[PDB]
Amino acid sequence: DTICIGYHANNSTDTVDTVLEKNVTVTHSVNLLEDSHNGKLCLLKGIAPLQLGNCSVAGWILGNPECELLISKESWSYIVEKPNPENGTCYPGHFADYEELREQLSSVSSFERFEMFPKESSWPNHTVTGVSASCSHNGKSSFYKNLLWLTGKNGLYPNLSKSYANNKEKEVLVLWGVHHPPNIGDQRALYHTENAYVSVVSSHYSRKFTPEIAKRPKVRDQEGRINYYWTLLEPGDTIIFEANGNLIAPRYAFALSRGFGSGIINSNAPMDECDAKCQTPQGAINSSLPFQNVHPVTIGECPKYVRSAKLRMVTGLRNIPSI
Amino acid sequence: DTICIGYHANNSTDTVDTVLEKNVTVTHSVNLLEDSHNGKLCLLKGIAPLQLGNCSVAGWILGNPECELLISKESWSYIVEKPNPENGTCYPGHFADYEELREQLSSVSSFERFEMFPKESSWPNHTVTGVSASCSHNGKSSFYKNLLWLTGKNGLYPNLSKSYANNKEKEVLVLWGVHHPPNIGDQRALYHTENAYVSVVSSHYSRKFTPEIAKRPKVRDQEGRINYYWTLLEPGDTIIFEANGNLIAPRYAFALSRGFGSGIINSNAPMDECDAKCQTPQGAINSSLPFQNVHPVTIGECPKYVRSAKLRMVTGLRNIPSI
Amino acid sequence: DTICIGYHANNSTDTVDTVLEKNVTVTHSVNLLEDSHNGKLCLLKGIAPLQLGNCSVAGWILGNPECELLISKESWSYIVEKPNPENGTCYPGHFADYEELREQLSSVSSFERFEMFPKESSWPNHTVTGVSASCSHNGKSSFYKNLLWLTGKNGLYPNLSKSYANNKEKEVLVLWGVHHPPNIGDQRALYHTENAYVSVVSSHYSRKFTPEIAKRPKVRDQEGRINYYWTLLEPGDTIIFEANGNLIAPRYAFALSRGFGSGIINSNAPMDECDAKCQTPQGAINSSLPFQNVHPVTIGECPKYVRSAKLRMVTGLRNIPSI
Amino acid sequence: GLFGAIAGFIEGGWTGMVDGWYGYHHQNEQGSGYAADQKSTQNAINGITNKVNSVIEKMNTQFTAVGKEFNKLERRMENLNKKVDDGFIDIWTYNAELLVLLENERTLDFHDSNVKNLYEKVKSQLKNNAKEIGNGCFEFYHKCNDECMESVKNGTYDYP
Amino acid sequence: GLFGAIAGFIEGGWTGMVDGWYGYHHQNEQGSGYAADQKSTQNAINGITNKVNSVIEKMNTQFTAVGKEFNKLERRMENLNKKVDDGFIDIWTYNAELLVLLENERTLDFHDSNVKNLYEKVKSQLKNNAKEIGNGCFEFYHKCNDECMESVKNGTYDYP
Amino acid sequence: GLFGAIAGFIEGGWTGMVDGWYGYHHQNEQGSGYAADQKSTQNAINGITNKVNSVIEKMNTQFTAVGKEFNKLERRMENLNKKVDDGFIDIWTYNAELLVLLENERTLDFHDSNVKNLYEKVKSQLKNNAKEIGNGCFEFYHKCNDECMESVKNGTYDYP
Repeated sequence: DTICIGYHANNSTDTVDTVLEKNVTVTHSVNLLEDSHNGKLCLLKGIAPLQLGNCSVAGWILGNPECELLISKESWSYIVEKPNPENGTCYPGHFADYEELREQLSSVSSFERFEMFPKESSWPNHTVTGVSASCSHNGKSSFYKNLLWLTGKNGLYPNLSKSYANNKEKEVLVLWGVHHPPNIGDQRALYHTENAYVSVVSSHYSRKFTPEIAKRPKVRDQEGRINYYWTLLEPGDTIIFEANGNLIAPRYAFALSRGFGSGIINSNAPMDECDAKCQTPQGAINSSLPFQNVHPVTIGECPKYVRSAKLRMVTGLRNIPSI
Repeated sequence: DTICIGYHANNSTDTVDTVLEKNVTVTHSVNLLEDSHNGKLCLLKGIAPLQLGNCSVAGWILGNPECELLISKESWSYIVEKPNPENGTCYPGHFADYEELREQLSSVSSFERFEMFPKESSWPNHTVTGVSASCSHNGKSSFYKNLLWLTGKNGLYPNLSKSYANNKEKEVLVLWGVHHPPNIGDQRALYHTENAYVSVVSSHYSRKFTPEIAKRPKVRDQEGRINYYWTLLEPGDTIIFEANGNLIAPRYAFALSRGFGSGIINSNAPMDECDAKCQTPQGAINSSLPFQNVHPVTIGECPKYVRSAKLRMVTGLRNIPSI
Repeated sequence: DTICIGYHANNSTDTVDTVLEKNVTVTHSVNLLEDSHNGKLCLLKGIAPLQLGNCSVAGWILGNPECELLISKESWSYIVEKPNPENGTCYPGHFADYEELREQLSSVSSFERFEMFPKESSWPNHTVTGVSASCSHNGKSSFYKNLLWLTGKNGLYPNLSKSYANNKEKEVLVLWGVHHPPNIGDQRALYHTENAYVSVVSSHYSRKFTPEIAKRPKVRDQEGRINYYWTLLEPGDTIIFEANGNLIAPRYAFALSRGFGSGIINSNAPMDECDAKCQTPQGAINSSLPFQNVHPVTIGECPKYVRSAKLRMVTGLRNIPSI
Repeated sequence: GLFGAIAGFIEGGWTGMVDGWYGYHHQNEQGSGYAADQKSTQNAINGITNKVNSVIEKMNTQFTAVGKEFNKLERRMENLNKKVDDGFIDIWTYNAELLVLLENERTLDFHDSNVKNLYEKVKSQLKNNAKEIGNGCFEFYHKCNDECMESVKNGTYDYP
Repeated sequence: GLFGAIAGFIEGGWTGMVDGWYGYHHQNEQGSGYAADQKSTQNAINGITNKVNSVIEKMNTQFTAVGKEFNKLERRMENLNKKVDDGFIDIWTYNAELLVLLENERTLDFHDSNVKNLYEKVKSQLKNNAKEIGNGCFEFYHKCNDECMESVKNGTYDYP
Repeated sequence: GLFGAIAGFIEGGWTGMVDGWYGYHHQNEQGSGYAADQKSTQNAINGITNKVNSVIEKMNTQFTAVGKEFNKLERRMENLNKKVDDGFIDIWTYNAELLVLLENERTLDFHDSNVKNLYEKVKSQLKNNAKEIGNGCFEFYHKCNDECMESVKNGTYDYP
């Protein structure tokens, strides 16, 4: 024969933490903490990631025909790679500012390639074929796609120079390599010179990188090496060459505008046309809940990685139901 | 007979938000973020900045034709430079690692101008004027003032060795440039021989420079490049210079003393006398409030910048007159 | 027959500050901030640290014969030193990248001194005998404990090369010097072949280094000077040497294993066997309290640095005695 | 809790109503159920969304690059990157940790007063024509039915 | 909102109030004169001003230059710097953004207490001299003038 | 406090407790003093120690050293490194000082309410059986012996 006042008790068993008392039942609670992710690689905000293959960023722009796959595409938010990659440095050696180019081949807006110095109709009086068993394509031993090799011509190596003049209205990235053979006989019989010089010219940039010979080690087939280098040119700038030989000349040079510099993920997850705002080296992530936990390394505008065990926020009150 | 107790309720319209309630109508409030800069920009911790105007940090140190204005001001807390004036590298050429030197000259205590090596009668068997460049002020074309050009004299160009002791107890920066001619017959027209021999050596710092020579892009009637370089002399350390040619030798030097860093500011804002606790391109800041709304870049004791909008607290009450 | 109920008021005259009021006298306060450094050096991460004495890096890896201290050393988690070094480098010279290796010698599992090229008949066609007055260990003169002096032999300096294969599985510390002679005649007195090149090659990239003939300033006996260079050899590679003169090889190589980068502590405090979880260039710390104010620079898994007076947190009620 | 209400004097809750969050039980003649509530619910829920959502909808971001990939030469900068990453990770972990558990104390004490409102919403008009005990349920001398037991909801009653 | 009083029990506050935020009027004989308890008013503001200046002044820094200037090779550590600046921007945005909402809600529920204490402070003293009608209003069976209010205005009473 | 009982309803600070500061009790007449429930004071081992522990051990860090070392041509990176350091110092200092300022008000209040209910417990039974005295004092007319303080602490009493 009474009137009471009371509160809600639910069918829900959810433990939460408070600064006062931890781990108690509540009628409503929101998980806040993010412990969940996609498990597949997605496209970040309108634009896709670079579907690479088995080469590398190095393999992509050095142009080993073992990834003749990469040529056509235009734009990507971030590149992909595996830990597996075989083909990058086709003819063994180091790549100049490698990992700096990885910070300037990430953020990609538009790509258009032009054969800057062709095999046919660019260098007369100098042999335009170049073959090494370190750089092979299924039985054949043909060179890269976007760089070409010079040796001497008819027992000789006549004088030369190449002065390109950019006008494409947007910036262009250029690629080349210097030669270092082990054997003196290998050096002498190839470039027919004793002290040869290399001139690389720009309004700011210039390095007189010299070949030098010794007893460099074996990465199968080649005891010698070829080392690759680069520089940038904006509209109205001039890259000038003056060589004697010993040089893998700039051939196909990549044109790109760009402004910012994003990132490059390397993983294994399959490409899906999923529109995701953020990506981990394991999958893709939301942007709803302000903080997440899968990996410290992420790409985009993301919920921030936390070490938390349980950030289950309470949206209800205590539970003593039944009857 | 009754007695009732109630609260305050003024003629406020000024609202604030809370966690559980937004747009709550409030009585007494305080704005904890600072959005307003005085438009101007003055002195920092009492210590006055470095005014230049249309001049740059290149010609101020190097001695540009236009940079005659600045002679005898004591010091600075940070540098005042305009973003646009284009007056930078006069005779074309890459200034050294310089963005670093912008940093170390951005906060400097003791600064008095002295002449390093007099251009007249300080070099036996050597060269004077040589002034020609497209570098001009007031009708006539003049060479630098802080640098000294040594061309050819009559018959030869002798090889040499010279240095500058550091007997000061404050540190000395030395600039030196190296000329790269377009015309291949321009070297012998001034400097004579076929090759370099430009050598610089401190008690640690060591580099051997070479004029790598080819034809260059044409600007204001001077094609080639001059590469200006710098080093800061710690006590005892004496920079040695050896030239068979092409070294543009130091003429004026600076004695400083600096450990901590600062910055430059790229805004067009006016100079006016006052104090300040901080600084933005937009205007000047006061360290008052815990945060500031204006600009992500600052100098000194700033409140921590925020890109937020509303950050005002409530001192008063949730108010209604009930009238 | 009364009912008067209340709350605690013990002996504590302790105080605390809050948002709504200050100077709040409490019943039982607890500090949240570690202010306590044991003013003593410790063992860190279970493992002891290294020893040097006066010597700073250079007086270890090069083995300056002034600290006989260091003969047999096992493994360190981090490095101790002294900010007093009067003897650390024998023959004056610049140490290329002398901070980068200081970052790589911090956390290391193993190190071994081993004759890379055995002093016995590794160099025919070369005269050792090389010592200097700049580093004499009491009485008659000496040179480093870890390197040699490949001075020119009899009346020649012949062409040669000498290799070191990737022997000891894990990493090895490969260094090498470059001899920069004082007089043009002192150059010929030893290294014969003039203007001659010096190069050292590993798998890729051969560093081109040139001898500057320098008559440079005097500080510490025989001031021709020499240039120290270094690298780290992995597995899957080799190192090669070549010289027409002006070359210092080492006599000791250093087998290592590392991945994580710690840092340097410059502290004079005596060394003890403590097993503390946080180490500062002030003393050791009890790493419990989440924020620390001992010293900004912290080596070890440490609390976070703060400029706070204290962080006295409340566990109890308000203390209002008068029995 | 902080009020002798939730957990306290009101002991346990009810497996009752579907809609509202608070309310009242009765026994007089007909009904013996729980009449939800809107003013206490549709404003306590209203605030909670404003709350929770504000913890969700405020901290924004622009396009950021996290990865760098350093090398065995530039190792000094590897620890610079590393030192930055788990600088923020530490803060974000520790903050989002502390704000939750500290804000779970709000949401719980939010109901702890919000319910106490309704227990003190019964006393504040009708006074002692009802026996005042601990449980949070009061009897009534003049017994009122589904019309005026519904007049408890808003607080419309005859006399003290 | 919470403690019943502000914007809940007492419907609106008074624009007649000048000398403070809280206090008493008087439905008495003689005349009218808007009064406020200066103590609780001068107490609340002290907390408020500690609160305000505690937010501000506890914040300090040291000379920080935030301009960096990197060239066309420094593109990696140019946007590594971005990770620094943006991190710190986003941090301070979020942290402060929650600091306000939270302590602004704490402000009012501290006020709602300051009026409430005063209510039960009066409801303590007189005991059963008076009846209770919801507004802070105390209708009594006792007859009272000045010096009786003035007794209540400074925690004193002849008999309860 | 935030609910105003410690120096709000009870303007004192007596010599009781020693540890366990919240547990109920009533007083009755057995003599003097108060006691815990041994549960609401485990809420002291929770409430307090895990407020502390959360603020303490929830903070975990990684292995690093802010120490870097830079040559003469590295004043750009040094500025950057020591900028990052300065940042995090500022950030933590502010946030720590805040929490120590905030939570301590909260916990100087946390004691305020849970010790208050001891009063609301007796009122829920004794009501008018005990005459009111402003010290936090009740005075019951009837006579009980030294066996009553272990009666309503449990909750059960005879004639409300």
